[PDB]
Amino acid sequence: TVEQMMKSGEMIRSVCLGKTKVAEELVNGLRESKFADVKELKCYVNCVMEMMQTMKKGKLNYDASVKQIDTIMPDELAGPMRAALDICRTVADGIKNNCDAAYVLLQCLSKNNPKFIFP
Amino acid sequence: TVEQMMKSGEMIRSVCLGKTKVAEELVNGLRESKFADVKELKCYVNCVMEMMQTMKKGKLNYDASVKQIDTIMPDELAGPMRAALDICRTVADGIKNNCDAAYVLLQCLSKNNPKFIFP
Repeated sequence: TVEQMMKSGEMIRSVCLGKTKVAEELVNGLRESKFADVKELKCYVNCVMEMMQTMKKGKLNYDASVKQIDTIMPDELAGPMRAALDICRTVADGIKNNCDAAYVLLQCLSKNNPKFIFP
Repeated sequence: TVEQMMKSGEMIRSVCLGKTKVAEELVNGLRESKFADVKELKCYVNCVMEMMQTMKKGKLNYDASVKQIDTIMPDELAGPMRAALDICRTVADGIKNNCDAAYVLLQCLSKNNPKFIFP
């Protein structure tokens, strides 16, 4: 729902901000298709996906991801997010570095979701 | 840490869902402060607390819980949980039913912790 999405996103942001020592201005940039090749930012994205059960050890879990998407997001955002996850399902496969794998997946989702949003 | 909180949380959720036969929809309501008086849900909470060693025989173990919060939770989540634990330390004292005691503690923690999270 809207309220749950906001609560979850707010909590995940503060946890992953703290863990990855990323600059908050760079995190804000992720909603603006600014995707600089910054290690802390890549790892911030990986932390978010791990807290959402979407990636585990640098690999997408499709079923868990969809379960989380449906559980957290209102339909209006979930639907477009699932459709983008389908297009992007294999884009990060075989990328060894977890933070790099998560970032490649994020870039694809943003490129393929007209209603993209991220904590 | 993130990946251990996630692995641990996921396993413990799975075990306690199976044991208590609670509706997962009600378990999800816990994050929205919907503390329905449902036996399976109260016992789900107790199961999770026992698996995390925070309760034994329907009594809070304070030292073990402080340890547990500090070890499993990301610091950003640990602090607020510790403070809520102090405020709620005695709230379940005297309650004979184990599941009921676990639930009373959980409600108090949720009430006194802006950053509340639970498997």
